[PDB]
Amino acid sequence: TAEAGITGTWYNQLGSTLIVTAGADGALTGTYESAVGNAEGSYVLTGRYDSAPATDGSGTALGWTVAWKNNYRNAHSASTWSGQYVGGAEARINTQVLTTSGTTEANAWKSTLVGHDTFTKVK
Repeated sequence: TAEAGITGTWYNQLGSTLIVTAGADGALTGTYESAVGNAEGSYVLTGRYDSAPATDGSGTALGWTVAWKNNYRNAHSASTWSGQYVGGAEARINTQVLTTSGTTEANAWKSTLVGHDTFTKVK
């Protein structure tokens, strides 16, 4: 199931660690530790996934958010990852990521980064 496949620890191409629990009805909850940027220690993660995905070979749509504030740091920023889980022996979460920083209205045009993150079950 996607519930069983998503739940656990994932690692990205930059050295970051996702620890997530997928709930039976579509909740994603957990923590994120980024290896880059204005971040240190773990941050709360919340999101949603399709808890009844297609059975035709398609991936399982999901997304989550992290606000970059914890006890050690506040980067006045939040990232959202949007993507799909692909199961099996070489399981992946393939994502596109938006990172928005709080800005003045004048600087809003440079508020949001776009990137892409690929997560695997092994480091």
